[PDB]
Amino acid sequence: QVFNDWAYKTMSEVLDQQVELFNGATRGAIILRSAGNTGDLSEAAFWA
Amino acid sequence: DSNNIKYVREDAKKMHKLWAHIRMAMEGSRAIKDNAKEFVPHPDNTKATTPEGVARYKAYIERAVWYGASANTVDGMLGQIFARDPVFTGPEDKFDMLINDVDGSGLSIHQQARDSAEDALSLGRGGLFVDYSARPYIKFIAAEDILNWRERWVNGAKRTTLLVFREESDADDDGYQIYKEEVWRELRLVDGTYWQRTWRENDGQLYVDDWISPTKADGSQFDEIPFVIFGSKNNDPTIDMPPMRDLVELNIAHFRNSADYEEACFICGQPTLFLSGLTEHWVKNVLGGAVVIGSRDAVPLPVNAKPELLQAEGNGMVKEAMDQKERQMVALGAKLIDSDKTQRTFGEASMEAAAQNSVLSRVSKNVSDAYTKALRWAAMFLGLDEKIEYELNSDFDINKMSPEELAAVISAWQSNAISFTEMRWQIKKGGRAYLEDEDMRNESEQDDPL
Amino acid sequence: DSNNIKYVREDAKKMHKLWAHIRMAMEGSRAIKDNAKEFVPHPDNTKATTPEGVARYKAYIERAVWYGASANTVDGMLGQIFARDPVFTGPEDKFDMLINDVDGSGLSIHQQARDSAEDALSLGRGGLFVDYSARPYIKFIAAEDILNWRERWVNGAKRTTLLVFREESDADDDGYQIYKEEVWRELRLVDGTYWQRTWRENDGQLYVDDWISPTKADGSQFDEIPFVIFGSKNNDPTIDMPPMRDLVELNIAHFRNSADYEEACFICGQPTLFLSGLTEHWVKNVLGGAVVIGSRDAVPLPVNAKPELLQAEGNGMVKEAMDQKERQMVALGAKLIDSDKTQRTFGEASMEAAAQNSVLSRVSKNVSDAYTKALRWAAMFLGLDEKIEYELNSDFDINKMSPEELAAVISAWQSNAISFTEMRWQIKKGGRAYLEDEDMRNESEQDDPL
Amino acid sequence: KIQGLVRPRDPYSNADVAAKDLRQLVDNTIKVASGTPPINIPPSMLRWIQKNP
Repeated sequence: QVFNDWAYKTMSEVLDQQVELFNGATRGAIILRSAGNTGDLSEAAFWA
Repeated sequence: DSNNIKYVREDAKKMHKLWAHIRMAMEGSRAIKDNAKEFVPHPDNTKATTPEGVARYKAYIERAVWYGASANTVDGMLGQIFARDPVFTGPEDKFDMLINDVDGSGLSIHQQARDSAEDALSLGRGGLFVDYSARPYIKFIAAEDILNWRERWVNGAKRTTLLVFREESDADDDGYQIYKEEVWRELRLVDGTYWQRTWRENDGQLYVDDWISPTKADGSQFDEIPFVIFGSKNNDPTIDMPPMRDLVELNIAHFRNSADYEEACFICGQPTLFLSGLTEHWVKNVLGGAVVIGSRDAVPLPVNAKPELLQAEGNGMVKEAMDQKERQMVALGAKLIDSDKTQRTFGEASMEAAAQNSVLSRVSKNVSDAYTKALRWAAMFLGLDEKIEYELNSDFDINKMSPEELAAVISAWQSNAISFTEMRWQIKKGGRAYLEDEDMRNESEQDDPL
Repeated sequence: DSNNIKYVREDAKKMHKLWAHIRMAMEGSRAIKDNAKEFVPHPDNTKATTPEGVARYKAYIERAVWYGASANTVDGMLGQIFARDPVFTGPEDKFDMLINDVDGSGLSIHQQARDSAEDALSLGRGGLFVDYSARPYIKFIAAEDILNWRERWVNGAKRTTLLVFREESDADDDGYQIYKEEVWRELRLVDGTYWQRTWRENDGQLYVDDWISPTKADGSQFDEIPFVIFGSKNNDPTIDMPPMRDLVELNIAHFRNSADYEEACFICGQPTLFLSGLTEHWVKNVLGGAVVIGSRDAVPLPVNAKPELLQAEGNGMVKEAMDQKERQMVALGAKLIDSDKTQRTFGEASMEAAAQNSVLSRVSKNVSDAYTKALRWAAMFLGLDEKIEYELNSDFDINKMSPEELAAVISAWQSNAISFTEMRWQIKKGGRAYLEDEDMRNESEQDDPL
Repeated sequence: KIQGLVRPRDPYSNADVAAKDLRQLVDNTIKVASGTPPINIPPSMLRWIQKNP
């Protein structure tokens, strides 16, 4: 779908920090689920 | 989220502009001229800002000529594919209802298949929907009326889960409804079960109907949505590029070159005297602001005067470009024009026949497959046999069979290598028979006249 | 631009302009020369303002030449379709009252079919109506007479619930005063039933009759409206595209180029002397305001005089434009000219026949299906057999059948491959017999005449 | 429409009658142009709440 794919010369420096720290890489400590929600908040109530 | 029923996929929205271009090329010339600002660039936009500029632009466009090769190409493709009638395999009297009125409108299945083939040839997309009412119906969905689809793998199986299409109708009421009533049908697949519901609007409101899971004649509901998106490439929801993009843009280029050529012909096409070496003294003295030019009248000129009839000569570079684009149009392989001057040798063309008929064969196979799937789903509604087929006329370049061809077909039938039905299909394909095979059978079992 | 946004785009109000243009193109040079303005824009509006400008415009137009290729095109197209006569399947002694006079006017069914095919070829829309009066009548309704229709999907089926068409008749009072009384027929489909009523406007007021339900011979009313709309595209209520739009554009452009060319020919086609380097004193001395140009007498000229017969030179760019538009008209595929210069190898014409006969076959199939529906509905009205077919000629470029073809068809009928009626149809189609098959049998029971 | 299209005549007399012309009338259909004020539809506001542009 991309008009031009990235070639060998187009080795743009991707990043300098490891950023694969989600779920299994972090044993589920930092999760990166996907769920759209409205507003500027999403609060839930549980019994104290 | 938030139940955005009127949503359209981004790729389809991107392809909508090209779909509109192809459809407008199919329309004719009035659609192109009514939308000429997006095809023919203005010779100078500084004038286009001014009102005399837009008047000049309208004069420029109105004198142009739309060659209209794309529409003739599509007509030729449909004539080649849909010669005689598609053959139906399996019991007929049980499926006669589907053949006669495919969607309850009285429109036969052959005509709906023809429309499907035309829409899959021009803009390369369409849809066949099977709905249960008692009787099942096969619908045709325009390529612009498919709005949303999804491809989620369940157990690693390519499945169409979501599918939303727009259904158009005029509500049966008493008052004259100048408005179009728009109906959105939502088809969903949950845990291998087919569900559907209908969205209807009124006064800006949106109504949602309860989920209904249609069931087969025996039951068991479904595991897949009864909807196929046929196209030029393959019967998948993924967008297939229209086969007529290059031909349509070639027509657009020829149209703009024709606009320029017509402007040149209107301006400089007429001969002009262009008197040189002339002084106004002579003009006012003897010419008197009028020249009589017929063979009955001779006009005098002073010393060192030379009349020079000047008009643009033919075979210009704009004409060469126009003819080049016409030749390119022919080259792209469209059955677009018949050139009486150019000649072609028989036998040599039989090698490129398979090359030219590539898109025709692809569309024929795709439409036949889609109609087979639709008929199988309709049989599931009615609990009839599944092993039935609907095959379009895959043999192209049709023409009358010569006596030698007929004799060969008959001799093949005398040997046990051609079925009697296959012989009849071939004979009808050659335009030598019109009665049904069973009809002629009953008519010929009786003793010969002698 | 977003077609998902609501828009209403189906009514004859959309198409009157091009339908009228098609009609005046079919009429011939009288209408086109008469309504010159919309086809030939004025050379300059500033001139057009002046009365001498409008006089110049009439001088420019009256000199033009209308080629009229579209009329010859539809003529050839209809001729190819209606060669020999359509074949009627089913009982004849019962249906003779419909074959002999389809609308109760002495007009046979074949001639009304020819008119319907001509309408479908020209502007791509027509209609058929069947209404029990006693005897049922198959009427022909023109494209302009069909006024309104709506489509509402009922129980998953697309149904044409309403259809209204104008019914034109001539009022015969006690005198011969030419009037024209109009009747409107509303055909309504409520809750799966057929209903109709008539609107009458006598002296401006709209009288309305009461609803009636035409019921079949056995009863049971109907389940569909006895009205079918046919066109080049398909048998759908939606507007079908006229098959001769681009051709009419080409003819109009050729007409305007012909106007320009003929004005040029009238003005600068005559050679002119263009006497140069001449003095009025010498003129009044010897020439005396008169020149004798015949070969019997000479004319003396002063020093440095160069007589120059000047006229527009042939093969001009307007000439080329007219030639290119003629070749474009023949290129699109229309049988509009028969040029004697062009040669074609036999067999490749058969290769391109399938594409060249696209619209012809489409119209043939559409009219055949429409008349099949009409005859079936008349059978329902009369309570007669239902398995009746009426198809036009499906094999084009027809010619006399060769002796080898004669032997082939006779040998095939001697085998169990072609029915006797099929062989007689084929041989009549080849211009080798004229009597009906049954009369042939009645002559052929007895022995050889010897 | 010609007003004096029908005139009395006297077969026994012999008098000149004035000739008549043919006038034409021109109708008209004016073109009216409408529009729409620019309407802000930024996608950010429609994305902050779960909605689509």
